[PDB]
Formats: sequence, structure tokens, C-alpha cells
Amino acid sequence: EGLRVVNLLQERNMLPSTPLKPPVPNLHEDIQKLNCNPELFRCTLTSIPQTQALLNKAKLPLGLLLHPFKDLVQLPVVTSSTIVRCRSCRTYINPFVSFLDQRRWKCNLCYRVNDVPEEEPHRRPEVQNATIEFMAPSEYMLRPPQPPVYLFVFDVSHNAVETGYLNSVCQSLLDNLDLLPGNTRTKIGFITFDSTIHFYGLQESLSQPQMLIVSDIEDVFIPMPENLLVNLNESKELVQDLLKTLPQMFTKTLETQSALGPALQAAFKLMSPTGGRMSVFQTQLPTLGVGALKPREEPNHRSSAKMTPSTDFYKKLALDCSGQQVAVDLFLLSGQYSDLASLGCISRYSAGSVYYYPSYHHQHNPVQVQKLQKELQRYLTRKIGFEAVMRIRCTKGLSIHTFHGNFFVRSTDLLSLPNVNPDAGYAVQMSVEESLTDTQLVSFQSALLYTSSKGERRIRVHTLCLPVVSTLNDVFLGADVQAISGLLANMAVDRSMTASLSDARDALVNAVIDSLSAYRSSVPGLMVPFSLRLFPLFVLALLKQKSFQTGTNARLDERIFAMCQVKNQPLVYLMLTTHPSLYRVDNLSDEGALNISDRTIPQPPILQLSVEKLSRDGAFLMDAGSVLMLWVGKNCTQNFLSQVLGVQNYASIPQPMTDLPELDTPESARIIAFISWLREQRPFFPILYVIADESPMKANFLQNMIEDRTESALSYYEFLLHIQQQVNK
Amino acid sequence: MVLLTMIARVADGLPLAASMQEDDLQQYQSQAKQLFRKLNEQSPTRCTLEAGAMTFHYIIEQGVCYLVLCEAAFPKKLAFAYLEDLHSEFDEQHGKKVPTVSRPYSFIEFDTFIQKTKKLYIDSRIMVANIEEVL
Amino acid sequence: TYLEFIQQNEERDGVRFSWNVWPSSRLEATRMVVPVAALFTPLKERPDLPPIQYEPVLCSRTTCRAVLNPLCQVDYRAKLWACNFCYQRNQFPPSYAGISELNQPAELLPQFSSIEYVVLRGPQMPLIFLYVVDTCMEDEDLQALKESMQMSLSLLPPTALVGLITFGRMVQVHELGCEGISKSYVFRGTKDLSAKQLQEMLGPSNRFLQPVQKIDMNLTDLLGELQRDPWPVPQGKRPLRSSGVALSIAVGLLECTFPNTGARIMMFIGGPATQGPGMVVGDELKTPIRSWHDIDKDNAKYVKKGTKHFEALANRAATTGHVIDIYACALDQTGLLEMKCCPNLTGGYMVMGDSFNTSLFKQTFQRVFTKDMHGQFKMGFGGTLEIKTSREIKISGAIGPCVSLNSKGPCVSENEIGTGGTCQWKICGLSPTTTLAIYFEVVGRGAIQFVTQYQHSSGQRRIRVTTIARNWADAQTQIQNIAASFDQEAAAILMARLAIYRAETEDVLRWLDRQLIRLCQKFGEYHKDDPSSFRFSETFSLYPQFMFHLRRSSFLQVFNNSPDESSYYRHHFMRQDLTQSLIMIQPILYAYSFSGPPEPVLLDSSSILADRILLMDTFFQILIYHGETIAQWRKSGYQDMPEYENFRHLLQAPVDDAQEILHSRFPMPRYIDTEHGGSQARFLLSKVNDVSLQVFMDHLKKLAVSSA
Ligand SMILES: [Zn+2]
Repeated sequence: EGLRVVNLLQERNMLPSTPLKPPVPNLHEDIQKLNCNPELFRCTLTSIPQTQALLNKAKLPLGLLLHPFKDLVQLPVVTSSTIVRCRSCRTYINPFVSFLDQRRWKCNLCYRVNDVPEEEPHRRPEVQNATIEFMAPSEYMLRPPQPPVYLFVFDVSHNAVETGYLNSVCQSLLDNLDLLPGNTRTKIGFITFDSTIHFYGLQESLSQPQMLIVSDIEDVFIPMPENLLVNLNESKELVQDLLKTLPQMFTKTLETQSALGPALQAAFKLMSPTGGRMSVFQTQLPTLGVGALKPREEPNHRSSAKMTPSTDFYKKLALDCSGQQVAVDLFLLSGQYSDLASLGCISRYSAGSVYYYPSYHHQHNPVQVQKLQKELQRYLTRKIGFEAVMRIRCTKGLSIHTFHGNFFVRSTDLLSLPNVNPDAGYAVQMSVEESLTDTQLVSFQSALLYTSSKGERRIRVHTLCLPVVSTLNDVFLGADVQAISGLLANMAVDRSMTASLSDARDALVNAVIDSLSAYRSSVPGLMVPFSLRLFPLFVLALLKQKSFQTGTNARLDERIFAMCQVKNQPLVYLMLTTHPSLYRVDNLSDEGALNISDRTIPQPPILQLSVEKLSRDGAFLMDAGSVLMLWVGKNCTQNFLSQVLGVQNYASIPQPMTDLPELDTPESARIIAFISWLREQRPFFPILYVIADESPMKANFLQNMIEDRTESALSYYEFLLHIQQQVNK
Repeated sequence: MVLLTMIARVADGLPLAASMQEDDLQQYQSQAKQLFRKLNEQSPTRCTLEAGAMTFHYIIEQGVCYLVLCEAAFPKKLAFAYLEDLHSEFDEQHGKKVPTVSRPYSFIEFDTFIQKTKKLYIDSRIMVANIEEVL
Repeated sequence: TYLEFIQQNEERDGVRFSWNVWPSSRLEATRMVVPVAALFTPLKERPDLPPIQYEPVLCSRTTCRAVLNPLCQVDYRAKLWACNFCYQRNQFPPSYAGISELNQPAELLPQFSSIEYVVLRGPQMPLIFLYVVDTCMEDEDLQALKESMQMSLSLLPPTALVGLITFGRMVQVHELGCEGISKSYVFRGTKDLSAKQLQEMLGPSNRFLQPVQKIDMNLTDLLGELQRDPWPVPQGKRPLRSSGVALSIAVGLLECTFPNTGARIMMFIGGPATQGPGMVVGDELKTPIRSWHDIDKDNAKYVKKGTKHFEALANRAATTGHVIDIYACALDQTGLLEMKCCPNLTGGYMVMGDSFNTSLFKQTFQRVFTKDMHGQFKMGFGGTLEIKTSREIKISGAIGPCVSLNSKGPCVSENEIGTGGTCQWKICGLSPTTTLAIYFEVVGRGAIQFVTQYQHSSGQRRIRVTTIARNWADAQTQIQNIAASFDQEAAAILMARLAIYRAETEDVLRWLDRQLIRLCQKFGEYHKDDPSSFRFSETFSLYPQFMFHLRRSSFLQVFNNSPDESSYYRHHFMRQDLTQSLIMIQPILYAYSFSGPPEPVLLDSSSILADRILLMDTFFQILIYHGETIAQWRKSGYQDMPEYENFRHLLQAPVDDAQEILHSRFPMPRYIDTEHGGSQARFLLSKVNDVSLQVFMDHLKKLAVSSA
């Protein structure tokens, strides 16, 4: 542990060999054992500053990062006939209240005393679990629970037909039709579009589906009152037939324009009466009708930081979908510029999310083909909640002032979530509106009201409790370096859209400068507290990431999609992306976790992201969260080539290698176990490709060695040198 | 001559099954839940209420209330024939589980039969009071 | 015999003039009570004339260019001929260099005065059939209609192109044969579209119009799977039916794909248009469809705006050269009054029944596709009529299924009648019974040449040429020769065509009577102010009777009929030959009794005997009436007894005679079996009998012998 002080100039090896654990709030033993899991709910400062003045002096951002709908191992479900809430601020009774009269409880957020209803009260499950799910009563619904409604909207233009994406998507829908969340009330629908809009009717009385073409692009309408959204249970056979015919109907298409705007307007009209989830697959710039977007020239390594949408059509449309409980998920499989900076608004403000597959092609791009396959598997089978809202409460004195993530902020800070999905993350920024001189603990409560895929109104509640400190040092001792990096990234993305990429990159650098300068003016080299010894490293990693990098050759839609991930992803996968984990894997052995039964999993140490840590003699696995890259050195041992890769020499390693073979060797068993254990830590199955040789030109592997200098960015050492010059200026 | 169907347990007004399609709903859905609250063991078991351009119809069987709303011009004869079709089906399927449930809409899946039955009445091919009184 | 002359000239030339001897002076031309006019049947069938396969041969005076004909003076020595219209002398074309006296071309023999040429120079275009189907109707009616359309698909030529348009609330244009999916383009029936717009929204054959031999199996299965308009019909409402937009899309589709070629737009409606442009009535069931009484008291807010929409469509189709048929079967009115211009301007059919699920409609619909002795349809497309006259004759206009090409020349008269101001007309669709009325004006031997270019059902381009000539009246006896040439039947129909045309484009009876009284004074015989002295010759004696029945007919007394029934009767009367036209004006009546074979009897109450069977042919209706005695004898059961096989011959004698005419007639007449006291005997009682003919004649004689 330690309250020690570190000189970043003399260490340079501060990154530990074992995974980073989130800090433990400085709380009494019995309080901390009840606290919310940090994977679900965590704060940038585990010790809340008592006043806004103290928060300002530390020059660190105060905020929460939440993963509210995350898949859980075990979830207590109270079905109580009554839900116990505070009569003033409607806070749910939670483990951190104060029982006094044993029939009266004091709210930990508004301090009002309440009456425990005749319904050992501190033994009740609502007071033993920081995370709990309630059944909602009749008053908590505006309407009967909506059924699950899935509408798939496919681009079928000539460019789309060429990518061949339709074949895999229709195959995944076929394989996963019985796994779609829902009961017998589930409805499914299909729309394709090119210059016109194509609905599909499904009837057991008709020999085949029927394609209904709306050609009036300026005045779309629903051509049929029934059978466009059909009951999946009743019409399973008709849906399966359609999915087999769709990839073959447009082989010889000469349509080259795409009317994405009008298609979404018709898709909205079709979903308006029920709500649900709308999956949109688009492969090019929208060029026809409302929502047309102008072409643009991609930047190169030479242009400086000189982002925002080009129209508000998709934001307005997304706002209308939010009002009807419709969420739009965007799958952009484009080979050229598509103005994602404007298309992304359809998902940001409707609580959807965007998935990007640059230069998808069924024959030319095997990596993107397998990536879409695996991401669609998760998309179609994960749990889902409909027509949802979220409220976030904190103790009197603390005020949320900025929200980050995919939703719509209604009045009085109701977060509107047409869909809630278990892979979405959110962030919130707060300030101390009133001095916390009164209390010594503060609490945070998020509550998610949603409709399950079974038709049951449920409320998921998480409650977090933290202590209040009154000195600069205690603020620094509780700092969570990763959560600070996450919130800063969300803030820099907003700064980019609001100002420029230069301003966002400056404010990121100045966050390190001002914080360490504040620390220095309150104690030669660059002295940081132990809890911030990775702060310049992660911030430098932020500045070389695809969201904020400068002198690189990055294309517009790449940068936008990297920002959309910052806004939407949970903290963990933002850390795995910004600062991938680097292990040596040609020499695994038996210091592992041999604990999980018959498996022995090696546990190689984490290396720092420098080419100095590589070796032409070995092999190195890089865990980047969504993908795993296995780099083989040119001078790699013959044991690793034959016993792990299945190849007699470096030259016969196939160019795209989409995975490792499973050979009958112990070295093979070790690396397969280590890789197995890595992807079991997550639901989004990450693809491994071993192709990163030194010659396949796929070694963007090196774009992640964030400690090394490049022609357009500093090294980690240069960075520390620049911080120090600014700190004691 | 359109729609709003709700099936509720008379005692506490617990909703059991409903079905509504728009493409307002908020005012008449409230009035419906008012009715369920007021109705008790002394209430008329077959009734029609007048809400201006709209008209409520309901029957009460085995402590369960079957309510429908439509424009005042919709044939009152058909509104009650539609409720009997639902009651016989619903009582046959869940009539004995009704008095035990405690969640709202514990029978959402009765949605399906409601709408296949509903379409056999909104296609041409007892007491009377003013709802504002009862409320 | 003047009768043999009239009869033989209709058989050979398919024409019948009101006067066969024409006024030779300006003083008689202006003073003609009934105008010189011709009932002309451009495609009349006859005993197998040889179709002549060569270019016709024409007068070379650019203004003239008449066709070589038997009235032309030829010189087989000098290889010359003299145009009988402009006196221009012409050299014989190379392929005629070998013609001789013994052997001469067909067009010069008087036998071939009406003759047909086949012009084979370009590839032939396929026929085009576009079905436009309503889906807002009962299941039994829609099922019957689907089977009728499938049956007609198996009679079309292999090379013809077919399309399908269905409608209700929306309009669907089906793209045939797509395989694995059936697709169509959907449009709101709430707003209209132009051909240009429609062409851009949709993108020899098309994707929407495909050859039968490639598409027929898919079309049969599509037509078999057609279902009711999926939109529900609320209580007390009519279904939303967008007939006007569906028709404007069918027209627009063909207009931007195959303009200026033969095409048939066959529309099947099962009710009135209740939405869009062309609307006929609102969707409230409580509001009845308009009646003539509603029309006259200005309680029909849809007639004029709806009529305007379909007239625009009719002219669009007729300009393009396409044909619109309206097949309308329903228990209520359907909007024929507003849509009549589409099959009237074009040569389109108009069929009207109570349901598509009757023998009446099913048999009528298949007569449409009657073939000749070569397996080829008895229809023609893109007909162009051009009339050339002597310098003394001018054309006032035409009345019939035709549109003007607005071509000017010295033959065009200033006094225009009907579709006038032209010597060229277009007739998008014609059959062997299509009869035009051409009205002439004089400003021996006058001559007129009828030239009809049209596309045969086989694809061949054809020219039919009829050339007739009538004597100029000898100046010594101008009115005596003229009065001997009067065709009273032809003139009655020709004057009747003039009266219906003025009523349907608004008192008309006052014009009919002044002309009748005037015809009495000029050509009758009488002492002044002695009504009993009036007599007509055999040449004029039936004209008053034809005029009595015409002025009481449902062609002119529109009340007691629905507006759609008035337009249906008038539709078929403006197209028919003379024989059928007379039957419409004056139904023919046959008597059946033990006392002698079947005999014609007067259309008077005095022919209704109690022991007699009457069979009345109304053209529209075949009616059998069993008198009171025969009704009882037949209510008794005497027919079954072997004793009374004579009472069976009697009861089945009119039934047998009905079956024969109940086939030949294209609009299959409704068949009625009734008796004394029966409800349907009303039809016999209203056609029978001012109050009567005797009173009508006496009043006419009083005015004939009095002031001019
Ligand atoms: Zn409270």
C-alpha cells in the first residue's frame, strides 16, 4: 500500500505486473462490506471534498461512472407489496440509512426522518444489498408493458450488395431467432431500402412474402395496416423463409443512391405505436432525400487540428424516437467517408449505440467479417430492457451538472432510455453546491425503471456510500486514477465538439499539469502521490488514442467512432482500449491460477507499452479489450512455431491467421488456457489474430506502444519532461 | 368505433391484461383506472357509461372486470358481445389463478387473444349513466 | 327497288345515308329538314373479301391524295388514271406496269368498293392489356372476378404484354415474375400523379408489362391469391376506394412506356370512388349516392369536380391512343355518370351488372375476347378515320366513339356538329359493329371516301377504304327524286343521335318536334287546315312512330332511372349499328299462341292477350310474358302431363328463340321470366302503348296542316 510520494522521473517502471484494482473507500469496516460493487458504480474521488473550494484546489474532476444494467451473477429481487421510499426525495430505503427509533429511519440523502411501515427491520433485504431489483407497482407505468419489437432496416444499394454483409446478418438472425429476448408477444419486422423504401408483409395465407415499395421519398407512409410487424412465434416459418431469400434478391442491383433519412422516417412510423429496438445497417454516405449529407475530403498526417454534425435531421429524428420509446442502433459498414459525425446522432439521443466495421467485404476483409459475426451474436442474445428511465440522486449539497452517455435528459434530470442494454456505460460530473460541513458520509443512488423482455416493470437500484474529507492530502489519497481518466475523456469529447480538437487536447494536458502543480504547492523531480503515479501515463495514452491523436493518418469516421465508444462504453473497456495489456506468451508456465479445477492458467506479468519491452526472440499477446493481437518475432524459437502455431518456420505463418490451432502439445494447452481465461472475463467475444508479423502491414500493434515517440507525438519520457517544466514554471 | 380494452380484478383494481394501439390514450386510461378503483361488490355487473364522444362498456364476472372503450357510435350490442368472448376465454384459462396474483399485468400474454378477437368486431365485413357522475 | 339498293349498300359498304339523292342546288341544300348524314361502320364483316397486300395507290395532288377506287377514270393504254376528287391525272406505279383490261387491280372493280389493304413495312408491336382491379368487394364477388380474369389470361396471344394494378385505399402496381417474392409499388390513393412523376418514381417490354408466354403462370397464381383490401371498414362507413387515382396511374404508366400503340386498360370496380380526385360520394353510409333528382336540385357536390378528373384522363388516354374499359358490378350506383367519358371518348367497353358472380357478367366478359376464323380477336386499336369528299361536300362533324385530330382543310364545315372542325378522327378502339354518325353539308354523282387506318389484333397495320357515290338531284325534279331516296330508319337514328348528344351536353324535345312537323309539311300530303287529309308515303310513314318512341325513351326521359343507368344506355346507343339502334328505340314484340306460329305484333297494350306468350326484345332486356290464362295453366302443372306436349312447345317456344339472341349480343341482355300480376311485368307495361300514339298523331296532324 502506501501514502508515499513518487518521483516519476526516477521510477519509469511504475506500472504493476498484476491488474489494477479499484480503490477502497476509507470507511468503517461494516459500511464498506455493504458498498456497491465498483464495476457497477464508482467515483473519481473515493473521499469527497467537503467544499467546492477544496475540490477546485486539487484541480481534479468530481464525478461518477456507472454500468447500471451490467450482467450480474446474483441479484436479489424484492417483490414487496410496497416499495419503501423517503417521503421527501423519494429515495429508496438502502443499506446506508440510519435506523434510530427502530420504527423510524433517517434518509441518508435528505436527512428527513420516516416511518417504517408495518410491512429486526435492518435485516430486510432492501437494507442488506447495495444492489437490488424491485417489482414496480401499477403507478410506475404510463401504459401496459410493451412487448419486445425488433425491426431490422437494411441498406441494399449497389455498394451494400458488394460488401456482402447481408448474407452474414441474415445467417445470424436465422441462427439466433429462438434466442431473441422475449416471450410469445415478440414482434419482428424487416425493411430494406435503396432509392426507395421496401416493406415486407408476412402472411400464412400467402405463398411467399410480399415486397411493398414506397417510392414517394418525400411523403413516406405505412402501406399495410397489419403483417409488417408480425408475431415471431406465430410466423416463425415465414420469417425464416424471408431471411433465406433476402441476400439473393438484389444481386444485380444498379441502385447507387441511398435514402437513409426517408427510410428511418418510415421505420419510425412503423414502430411509433409500440416502441422497440431498430437495427439499421448502412454502408455509404446518405445522398437522397431528407437527411442527405455532403461528401468531404479526408485529412492526412499533414493537416492540423482544424468533428461536429453537418445537419440536425438525425438528432431531431432521434428525439422523436425517444418520445415513442424507440432506440436506434447503427451498424456502419462503410468503405468511404459517411459523415458518422451526423449519423451518430440517431443513436446518441435515442439510447442506442453505433457499431463500425470499416471497409467491410465478405471476401477481402476476413477480420471485419468475423468481428461483425461475433458482435451480432452478443447484440441479438444479450438481455434488454424497454421504455426505461433512470434517475441519479446524491446527498443534499452535491449536484449533478453534466451527463455523459447515450440517452435524452428530460426536465429535472430524468434520463430517458428507450432501450437499456447491459453493455452501455455512463458518466456524470458533479460539484459541491453546499458545503458538506454537516455530514461525514455522502451517498449516491441510481435507479433504473424499465420493462423486461417478459413484460414486467422492474426497478434496479444501486446505492454507493463515500466519506467526506476536509484536507487536500486526503482528497489526493482517495483518487481513482482510472475513473479520472474516464471522466476526463468524456469531458474532452464534449470539448472537441464545443470548441476544437486543439482545445480538448490542451485541457487534457492541463489536467495533469494543474493537479500535480497543486500537489507540489502543498508538500527537484516530478513528485506525485502514490495514487496518481499512473496519471500522466493514462493521459498520454488518451492523447495517442484514435479519439485525440493528431499527426496520424486517421480518417474522419474512425475518430468519431472512437469518441462514440468513450461516451458509451463502461470504464473497464475504455481502459483496455486506451492502454492495452501486453504479455509475453512464448514462455508461459506455472505461477498461474491453478485454482479453477482441472485447469491451470498461466499468469504472465503485464508489460508496459513500449517496443523496448518486445523481443525478436519471443511472442507477445496484446489484450486491447475487443481484440487480441499475437505478435511473433522474426527470430522466434522453433518450439513456439511448431508446438503452438503449427508451422515449421516463420515464413509459413499464413498471412491472415484468424485464430490459433488446438494442437496436442502442452505449450498449446497453456496459451489456449490463457486466452480462454481472458475472453471469459467479458461478454463481447474478442477475436484473436496472430497475423501481426513484421511484414503483413497489419501491425497497428505498434500504434498502441504509447510510451514510444513517433514523428508527431512525444514519448512517455518526453511527456514527463514537459509536465515538469510546466509544474515548476 | 375504436379501442381500449382492460381486464382488472375488481377488489383492489389490479390490472390483469390490456391492449391499446394509437397510430389521447392518457385521459381515458386514467378514467378507466378510476372506474376500477370505484367498482366493488355492490356495483352493477353490466353497465355502459357516457363520456361525450366516447362510451365505456363493462361487465363484471367472478370478481374480474372486463372494460372496453369506443366512440359513442359503436354498436352497444357488439361491445358486450366482445366482452363475453373475452370473459369466457379468460375465465377458462386463468379464472382460478386470478385471486392469487399480486403483480400488475401478470397476464400480459392474454394480449394475443384480445387483438385477434378485437379485429373480429372493428370491421363491418345493463345500465346507462354519465361516466362523470360515477367518478 | 330502293329497299334492295339500301340493303345491298349496307352489306357491301357498311354505310346508310339519310338521303341517297343529294340536293343539286344551294336552294335545296339549305332547306333540308333532316341533314345529309351517314351511319358508317368502318369494320363491317362480309363474305370474305380478299385482304390486299399492297400499298393502296394515291392521288398525287398533295391536297388530295385519295385512294384509287372504282369511280376513277383509267386508261389501260396510256397507263394513266384520273382522280375522281380533284381531276388530277396520275401515272401508274412500277408494280402496276403489267395491268391489263382483262386483268385489272381489285380496287377498280365495283365489287371491291370497300376494300382492305395490309401494310407490312415495320415490325409489329404487341398488344397490351392492363388489368386494374378493385379489391373492396365481397368475397364471393372478388372470387368470381379473379376466375374471370384468369380465364381471360388463357385466351391472350403469347406475345401480348400484360400488367396488373390493384387498389383499395392504396394503389399497387405489380412488378411481375420476380421469383421468391412478389413485389409491387404502393401509392397513396389520396393524391394524383403525372406520367413524368410516375416514370421517375418507378424507374419490347417493361418490368411492369411482360409477355404472356413468359409471365402467365406467375400472373395466374397472383390473380388467384388476390385478397380483399386489408383496411377495416368501420360501422356505418363505405370502404375507401381510390378508383380515380388508380385509373390515373394506369393511364400514366402506359403513357410513359408504350405511347401511340394499341393498349387496353380494363378496369373492374365493385363500388363508387370514395376518396381522392374523382371522388363520387363520401364514406358515410347514411348519405345516399346522387340521383337525377339530386342532380337537378344541386344536391350533388361531387359530380362536376369528379367528371372533370375523368375527362382529363379520357383525353390523355385518347391522345396517347389507348383504350379504357369500365366493368362495374355492384348493388348500388358506382359512378358511371362521372367516368363515362373514358370509354366514350376512347372506344372502350362499358359493362354494368349487380355482381361479378353472375352468368350475366361472366358471359359478357368472355364475349369481349371472341375470335374470328383465324383465332384472332375481333378488336382493333389506334383507328384513324379520314374522310375525303367532292368539292361540293363539307363535313359538319361526327357523333360516336371518337376524338378529333383537329386537322383542317377545305372539307371542314363552319357549322360544326358533335366532334367537329376536322376531317380526321381517332378511334382508339373499334369492333366490327362500331358505328359512327358523320353529318355532311352541301356547299351527277357526289362522292365520299372513308379511309380507316388501325392496328389489327394480329399486330398488322391495316387500311380500310370505302368509296361511295350518290346521284345529284336532277334539276327538273329536285324534291321528287330526293323524297324517293329517304331512309326513314337511318334518319330516325341520325336525328336521335343529334338529340342525345345535345341532352348529354346541355328543351331538346322542342327541337325534335319542330323538325318532325317540318318534315310533315315538306314531304307529306294534305289540304290546309284539314287534319284528316294528311298522309305520308311508304317512304316516310314509320318516321312519326320512331319519333314517338324516341321522345318517351329512357335515352331522353332520364328520371325513373339512376344516373349510371342513363349513361349506360346512352353509351351503347351512340356506338351501335342501325338494326340494334332501332330495337333500342322501338322494342320488337313477338306473340306465341296455339293459334298459329310466332308472329310480330304491335308495341301496344292491345297485344297483351291472356292466352298468349309475348317475347320482347329490348336490346338491353329479353323479356318473356305469360298471360293470365297461360300463367294459370302453367301454375296448374299441365306442362308435365304427357297429354300436353303441345303446352310444352308453347312454353318453350319463346325460351328457345331467346337463347339464340342471348348469345350473339355482346352486352348480354338481362333475361326476365314474368307473367300477369308479376312484379317484373312493369318492364313490358312501360315500353308498350303524349299519352299514346293515337293522340300523338292527331296532334301532329293538326300542326302539320296548319301554319308553316
Ligand atoms: Zn429522502
